[PDB]
Amino acid sequence: AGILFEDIFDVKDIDPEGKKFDRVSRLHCESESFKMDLILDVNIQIYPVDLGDKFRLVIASTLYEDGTLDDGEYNPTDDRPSRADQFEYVMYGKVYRIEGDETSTEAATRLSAYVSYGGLLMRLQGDANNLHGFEVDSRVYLLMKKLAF
Amino acid sequence: KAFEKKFRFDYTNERALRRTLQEDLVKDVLSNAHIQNELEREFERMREDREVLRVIFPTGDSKVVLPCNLLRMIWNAQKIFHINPRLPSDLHPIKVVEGVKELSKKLVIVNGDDPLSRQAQENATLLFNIHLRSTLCSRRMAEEF
Amino acid sequence: MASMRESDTGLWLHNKLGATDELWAPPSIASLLTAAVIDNIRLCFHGLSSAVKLKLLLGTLHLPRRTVDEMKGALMEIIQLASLDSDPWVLMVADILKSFPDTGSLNLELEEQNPNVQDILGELREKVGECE
Amino acid sequence: MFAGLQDLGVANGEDLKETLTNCTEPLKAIEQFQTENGVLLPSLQSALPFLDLHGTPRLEFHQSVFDELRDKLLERVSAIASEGKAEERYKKLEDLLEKSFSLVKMPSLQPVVMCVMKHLPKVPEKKLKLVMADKELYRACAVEVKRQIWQDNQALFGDEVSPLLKQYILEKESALFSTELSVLHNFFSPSPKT
Amino acid sequence: AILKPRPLWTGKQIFSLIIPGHINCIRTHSTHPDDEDSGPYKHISPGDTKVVVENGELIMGILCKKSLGTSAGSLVHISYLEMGHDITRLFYSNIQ
Amino acid sequence: DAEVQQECLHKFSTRDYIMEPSIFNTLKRYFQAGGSPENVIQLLSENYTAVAQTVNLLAEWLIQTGVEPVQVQETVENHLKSLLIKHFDPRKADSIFTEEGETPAWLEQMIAHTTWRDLFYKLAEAHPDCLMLNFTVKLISDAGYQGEITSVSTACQQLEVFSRVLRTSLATILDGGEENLEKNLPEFAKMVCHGEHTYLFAQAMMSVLAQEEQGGSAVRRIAQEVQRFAQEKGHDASQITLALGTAASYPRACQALGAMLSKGALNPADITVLFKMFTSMDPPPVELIRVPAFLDLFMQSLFKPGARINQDHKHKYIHILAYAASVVETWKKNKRVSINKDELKSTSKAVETVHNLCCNENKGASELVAELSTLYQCIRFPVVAMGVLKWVDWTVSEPRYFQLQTDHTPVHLALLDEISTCHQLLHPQVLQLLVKLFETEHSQLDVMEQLELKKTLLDRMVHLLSRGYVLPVVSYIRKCLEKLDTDISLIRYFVTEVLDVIAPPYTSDFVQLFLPILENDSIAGTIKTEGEHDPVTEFIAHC
Repeated sequence: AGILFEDIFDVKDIDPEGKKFDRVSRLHCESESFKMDLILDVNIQIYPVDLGDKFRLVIASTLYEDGTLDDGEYNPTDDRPSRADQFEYVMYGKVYRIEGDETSTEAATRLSAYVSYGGLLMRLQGDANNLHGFEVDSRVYLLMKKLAF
Repeated sequence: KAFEKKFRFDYTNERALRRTLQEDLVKDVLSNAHIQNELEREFERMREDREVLRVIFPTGDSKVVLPCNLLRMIWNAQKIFHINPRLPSDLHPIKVVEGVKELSKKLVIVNGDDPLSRQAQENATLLFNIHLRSTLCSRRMAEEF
Repeated sequence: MASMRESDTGLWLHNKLGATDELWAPPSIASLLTAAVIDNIRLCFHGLSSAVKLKLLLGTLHLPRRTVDEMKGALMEIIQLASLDSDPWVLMVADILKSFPDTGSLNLELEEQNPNVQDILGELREKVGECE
Repeated sequence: MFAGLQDLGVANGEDLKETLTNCTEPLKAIEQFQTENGVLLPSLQSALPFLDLHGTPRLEFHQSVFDELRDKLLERVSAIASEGKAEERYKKLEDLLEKSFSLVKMPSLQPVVMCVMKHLPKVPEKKLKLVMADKELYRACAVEVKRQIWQDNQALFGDEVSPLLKQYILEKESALFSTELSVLHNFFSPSPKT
Repeated sequence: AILKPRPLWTGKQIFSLIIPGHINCIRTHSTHPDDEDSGPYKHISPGDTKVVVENGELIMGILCKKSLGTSAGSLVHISYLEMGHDITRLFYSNIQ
Repeated sequence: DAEVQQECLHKFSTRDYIMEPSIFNTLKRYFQAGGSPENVIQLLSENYTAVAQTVNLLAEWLIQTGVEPVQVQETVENHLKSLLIKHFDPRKADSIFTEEGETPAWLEQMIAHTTWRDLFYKLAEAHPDCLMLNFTVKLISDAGYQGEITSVSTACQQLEVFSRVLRTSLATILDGGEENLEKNLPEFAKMVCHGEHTYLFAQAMMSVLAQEEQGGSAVRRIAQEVQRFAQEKGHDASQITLALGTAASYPRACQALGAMLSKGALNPADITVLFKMFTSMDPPPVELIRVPAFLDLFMQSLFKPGARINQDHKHKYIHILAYAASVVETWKKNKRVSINKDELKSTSKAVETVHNLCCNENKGASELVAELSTLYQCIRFPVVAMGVLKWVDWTVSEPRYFQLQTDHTPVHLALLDEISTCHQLLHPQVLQLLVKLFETEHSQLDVMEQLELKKTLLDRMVHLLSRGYVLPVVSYIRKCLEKLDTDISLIRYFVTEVLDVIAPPYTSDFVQLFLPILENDSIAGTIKTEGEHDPVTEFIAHC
């Protein structure tokens, strides 16, 4: 499998500081079940979104269901089954920072995973239970798909 | 107070030791009195170096020029050896202290065993040794790096 | 999503909702209500203590609208089964919540052989009439 | 160790033994002595069963209560030495001293007597004379009591001073006859202040 | 960095190949607000400032003369200190 | 019996063994063993101490010297409490109570005090399994001290008693007015909101009573106080309140408001949704969005300095606020009849102008005064005036504002006077802001500017008194004078101006609150001056 995290998000806000870049838009989203905050940079030119939209976000370690753990090089001539066939927006990046409310005595209840998709940043802030597949300096796929419900 | 809380590495609290060190090491650093004495001597030498620094550097200018960028080397080691700074590590603090002490022997500017030569060598690398001991502390190697 | 048996379901409910100090139903109840547990409550509701019933009924409202939409019939069943408990608290709460899955609102009926409600409503209404 | 208790009415071990010697049933008399004559508080009587239950006898907390009341008395009188009207409170301390001069002979309450004597600026002369008669009472007395004692005791004052004079002579003759034959260190070398 | 609906790379992704070896460097852009480091979004810059390079990969930030120029601690300086001089020469040529 | 006699003799050798609690048992065992008691007597001769009698003797010594006997008894009892906690064992207590089988009178003495009852409560909590603790609890309940037993959580678990307590508390609240509601609110709210079930039932009955349009405002205020208290405790039930109302016909609005109140922030998406639906031909119930928490968050967003809001949705925000505040609806039997939207264009323009003035912190106060005509024109609406006072509240809440404030009698206080004049309901908020300013003791400015600011605040609160808001202002002055946190010159000038502006006759409450004000020597020895018009002498003579 390799599904590090899966949930349903709705776009609660678009970039509040203004459009710093024309093609890239900042999104502040909330969860539905686990109630965790999300900040994401998206290529708004090719995948336009607006306020009030909902989408399924499935962070996955690999696109292959059998979990063969590909190296991470571009090989378009690959006929193996992939998760991207059932998702509209796919990004590939690496997680570079993990925060938390860690104390010197007891553990952390909230975590914050920072991932960079080659420049486009995403921060997933939530309770520590739902964020366990995130280990710093590891590759991650985004795999979000809009919902019509 | 901040200096003491950042460079003491107290061996009294057990929960913090479990959080930062493996179980095979926390019992060793909790039961052995020799290790605690070594740690206290290390902190005292750090305090003496702090006094020396405050004497040499008035106006509180903490920017200095030194040969080796210790923080960048620590970062490089962290990225090379895949530290994962979230789980307790396997590094006895006495290993850090002994390593720093033996490293200070090798970095020589004045070569010789004469007391005059010894004093000159100690003076030549004084600032770098102070910086190295303030960077490779027992607590920092277990709580920050 | 395993089928948790009646004694096992009661043990699970009295362990997760057994915090008497937590008279407030924790937000975790939103994730503590699934299809299997609600389905299996049909037999373990007899052995639940009154505090457990009150906590579960108060947490039943802290659910997503889509979850309520997809889990209607089981929740109607649990409401009708809660309407047959010794504590009138559960009876009244289930009676009002029977309309929650249908329209999203809470029913409003009082003074129906409820002496404390009768006294409270009468005295507060007459006092408000005195100090209108 | 328990002399002088009989004067104030608090029976000591001597009379306790003399009574239990010719009593067939010590239990009832002991109970009435510890309850009526002792702490006449229903709270302590209700506490007694619990302290029996723990296995720690009534001995330990009775001793702790006695010691803490002794400490509270001494600390309270220490505060008293600097609060209230000076003359009236001094006379009250004198009254406490004349009451406790019967119990001065029992060491478990002797520190109370010595503390009161220390606090009082001028101890009555008869009490000072009786204290001077015993060595332990004299040594236990503070510097104020010693000052009050020495003002009228010529021979005692001279005898107390004499060992210090002998020590001064010994150290002077050790300095005059010292092997350090150096110019910088002689008999008169230290400054007068030193 | 993007696979669907069309495979598109990013300038930072391509520049990560130019950076030699495994170089770790942190700089700040010329137009970096000072108050940004105070509140939230410290590690996720809205203005794409705070250049960060880990393992010789440009994670985030916009490069200017503050990080590629003739200043102490610049990217070329870290390249010369960590790698040799031949590697730095290749770095210059590849960038150009 | 050699071992028994030897162990008994060794026990007797311990310092003061005679007052053992088993000395009866030990001596009975010794007598059974055949040991003659003369050795015991001889050993206890030197082995006795009056650790029970001379304690009392020192007690009367302290009493004679001047110490209170009550304090001595309290110290003795506290030491007994501590030594009993550190020397308690329950199981053997159960054994001895099974041996006895009767109700102990010494246990009655044990319970007779409050501290020892608290010790019993602690023991019962620590050792629930033990029998004597439950027996003591039931004895306490039978003796009439069941109230001292833990009842904060017991009240929640009881239906009818809690219902009667709620009924009596609310009846007393409505009897004594807001002054008594402020007193009865803490305990009643804590009892209701400590248990979630109690909170739900209480909110249900308050909502049911508030259904009546006649006098339901008080019931709705009670429900709002209860829900605010519940939210302040970390328990969120706003979605429950929305489900209580008529939000079924508008699920979108209910979901939006629930999310907004749950996360406690202002998001453009839900506000856009609400603007779209409310501006449409079928607006939802306006009363649903009239929750004080939402409006407080909205004022935090658009008035507090440092808060940034979307400029592209600012018009939608203003329209939502105007509809929630100024647009009126008629309801008969909970049925929507007509909608008055007159206060929608001018009101929204005023809101926009006031928000632009307040959130433009770079502009100086002089520029704001330069538009005083428009400021006064817009400040005449209740929501806008309250928002202005809130903006001033955060703006002056910064301690450095007084350093940047270069007027003895600034314009902010004039706006406060305008707020007090404009609306009567805003008087408590003006009073709270003035109390916050006056209680703010400054250690970073000269005392002279503090004195000027306090004199100006006294003028403002005199104005508050003049407009009918007398009782709280007079009570606050009385409290300040009896607390010595105000300069005597300030009090003298305040009272002089009060008696200068006001004229007889005076109500019973006013004279009852003001006679002790003159009773203080700090006013009698200062304001009383030789003149034809002496306010203190006049007020004394007229009463």
